[PDB]
Amino acid sequence: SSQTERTFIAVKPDGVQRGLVSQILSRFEKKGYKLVAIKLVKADDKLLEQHYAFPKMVSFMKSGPILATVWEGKDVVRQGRTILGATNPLGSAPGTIRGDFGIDLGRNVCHGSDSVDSAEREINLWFKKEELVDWESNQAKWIYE
Amino acid sequence: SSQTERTFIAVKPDGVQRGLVSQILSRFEKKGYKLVAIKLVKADDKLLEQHYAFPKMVSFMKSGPILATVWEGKDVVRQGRTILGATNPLGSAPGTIRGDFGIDLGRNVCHGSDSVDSAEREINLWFKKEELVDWESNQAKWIYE
Amino acid sequence: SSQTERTFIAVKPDGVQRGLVSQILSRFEKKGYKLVAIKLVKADDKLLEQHYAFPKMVSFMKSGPILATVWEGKDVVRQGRTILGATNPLGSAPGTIRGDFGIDLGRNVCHGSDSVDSAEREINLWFKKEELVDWESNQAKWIYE
Amino acid sequence: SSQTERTFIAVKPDGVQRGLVSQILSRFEKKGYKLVAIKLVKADDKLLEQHYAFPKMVSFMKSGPILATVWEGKDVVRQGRTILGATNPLGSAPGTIRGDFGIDLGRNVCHGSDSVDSAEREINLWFKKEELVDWESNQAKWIYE
Amino acid sequence: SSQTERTFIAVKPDGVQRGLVSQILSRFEKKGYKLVAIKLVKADDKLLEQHYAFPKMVSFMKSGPILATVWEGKDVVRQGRTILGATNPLGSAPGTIRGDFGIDLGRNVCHGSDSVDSAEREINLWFKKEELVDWESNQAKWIYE
Amino acid sequence: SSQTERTFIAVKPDGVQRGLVSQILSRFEKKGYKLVAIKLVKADDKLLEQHYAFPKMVSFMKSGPILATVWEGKDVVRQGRTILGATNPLGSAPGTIRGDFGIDLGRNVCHGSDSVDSAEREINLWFKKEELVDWESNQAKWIYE
Repeated sequence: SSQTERTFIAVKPDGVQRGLVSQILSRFEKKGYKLVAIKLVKADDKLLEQHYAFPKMVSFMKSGPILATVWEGKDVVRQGRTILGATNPLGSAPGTIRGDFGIDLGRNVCHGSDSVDSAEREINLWFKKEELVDWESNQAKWIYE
Repeated sequence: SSQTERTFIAVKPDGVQRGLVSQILSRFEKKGYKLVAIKLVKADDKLLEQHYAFPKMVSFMKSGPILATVWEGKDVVRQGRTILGATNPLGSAPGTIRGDFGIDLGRNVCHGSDSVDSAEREINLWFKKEELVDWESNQAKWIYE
Repeated sequence: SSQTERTFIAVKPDGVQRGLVSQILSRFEKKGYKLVAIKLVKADDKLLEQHYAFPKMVSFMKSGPILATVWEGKDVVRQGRTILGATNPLGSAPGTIRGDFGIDLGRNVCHGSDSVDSAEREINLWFKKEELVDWESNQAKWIYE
Repeated sequence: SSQTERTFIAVKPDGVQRGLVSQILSRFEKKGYKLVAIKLVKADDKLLEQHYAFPKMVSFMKSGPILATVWEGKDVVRQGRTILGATNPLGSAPGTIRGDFGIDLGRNVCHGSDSVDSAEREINLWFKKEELVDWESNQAKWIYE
Repeated sequence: SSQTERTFIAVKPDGVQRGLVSQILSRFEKKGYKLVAIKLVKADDKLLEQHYAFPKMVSFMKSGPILATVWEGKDVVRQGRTILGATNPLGSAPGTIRGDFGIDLGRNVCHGSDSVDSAEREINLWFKKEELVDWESNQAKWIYE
Repeated sequence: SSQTERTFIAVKPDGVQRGLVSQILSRFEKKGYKLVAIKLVKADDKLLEQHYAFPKMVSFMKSGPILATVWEGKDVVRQGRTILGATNPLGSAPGTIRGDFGIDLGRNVCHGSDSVDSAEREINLWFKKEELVDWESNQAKWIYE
């Protein structure tokens, strides 16, 4: 079946500085989703201005390292957006990453993709194809029909 | 007061294989609900065809053991359904068992009852009356008016 | 910026007896909110009849100690109400304090303020101005734009 | 390989009343051990006097229900004793069930077996052979050489 | 029985700034111990020089607020020291507060008393007798013989 | 001060398949240690035979992906070994990664370095110097004297 959908989930640098890394990675791991690539990176002037295809928002993203990850699994993009919660923390629900950890729209802990098309372009910017792993998750057989 | 409502909450065998047992039992324990019976059981051809009163769904349920439990407490049936979340994981909310751990409608980790009438028939199938314990939960006095 | 909003969050004595203290304080701590004062107190006939500006509800509140706290941060009042969840536990959602731990409207584990005006009057009743601490939360710079 | 060792782990009725069930079952589940049977039971005058092969200790054990479980896996008996910690809570280490949750030798939350011989006799008393499930844990292949 | 022993457990200001409050309070709550008083306080030149009955250590303790608490229960002082772990984090064991959260002897997250005599003098300095609550913990009957 | 010590902590492929990633990364994050690089990688015949400077142990390490990480902080190497616990799971203590999650010497969930010299050589094999990030951890000032 086509359960090879992959979204891009990155922990913004507030996230990272605040210590929320392992915590955020939980919600994905335990849902049954598949970590497929991951790196820590200080964002580039280029890398960035190409991403967000706000003069102050720039040097925020540069101001810390960023945990860039990629997660494979069915409906992972929408489920990702779900797990993160409303983009403005002040209206995302508890249980979600934004609603558990965030307050400011501007410091909203992480980013996820909003479309299969969004994700795919986003991943290929942030990672080369060599960098991405595929294995079968042992749990696959029990996770999916 | 009539706070003797009892629902049937079973961890389907994905649940069990996936390691989600103690985890699922938390959400009930800590809500204040009362474990009242529990067993691990490999489901029967009979036991099953009588339960679900899909040719492939059968041998799924047989394919692992099942944690059958019974939980007493006020509005426990509806609260159970609430705690488990939407039956299709892809639209149940985070904070719920299905939304935290599940992806596939077909592998949706556990089952709960949908009616007082559902539960009561369900329990009496899955357990004999001798097997069910009653004690007073120490916490009762602080849980309820 | 005016992110000095402060709500009053108290753990009712069910909360306290039931062991939910550290647990409830988590949801606030980890959201990024700032503990600003805290005490354990057995509620007064006076202190109370002035608060709730039900003959049985009185001696409930007297029947255990109460954890009174104050939390500073942006939109903290509404976010507090959000974190606690619907006041009737039987309709508050999982992920919230009431939906995770509560069943009875009458034993709903904690109280939070419903207005900036509510909170401010509530705090000044429950604490003197000397008792309240201000420090800058180290995490402030990463929590807020 | 002979990784079919099984110990008996029961949550004493303090444990149960105190809400420690799911919590205790975690430490076993997540270690990789295999739940193999489980029931809730109010202890019998007979069942008991045969177990502990103290006049006040009797009616303690009768005073609540007991969660009896059986767990399969390599070196499970000794690892069980390890996870529970020193039998006197006041000298068991944190990280263990007794050191995390217990204070009184007399209220030490749970019991585990001390020998393969202890366990086997203990299980056959507490359960019939029909009641015990075997399945292969999906995780087995990744847990063991 | 004399299970009225009380130790003083304070979260140093690293602890507080670092977000470890609720977390630290867990280990005590869930062990079965009784919160008996608590306040947030910026430490005094006087209050301090009287406590520690190092010129740089002074203005560290002043540099944040401090969570002062008092906890009642049997052998609570020694069990407190146990839960905190070795005073130098680099040799305290995991499972303890210092071994889970700490690295530097100088930033060792919290303080606990080392003697019944230590504690009692320490509490009376840090709190007045009015400020301390006694209630019976509901769980007492299940915690103690 | 020289608190720039860095150890290599990798989650072996049991770890990864078993879902222990976020979980393992916690113990490091929350201790105050600094993630400094991270990648997911399927191990190479070359990369490996050069690492372990057992014919069956080879194709085990190849049989899944591996989470390679690097963590900076004082005494991080020894504290790493501490957090992981005894290399044989059957004698590591609870609270440690090996004692919480592991049973078999051969499937012991993760690897850590045993020396500053071990680590440094290990990191330079597993990562290029470009791949490693340095930022100051916001929490540094509160973590260290």
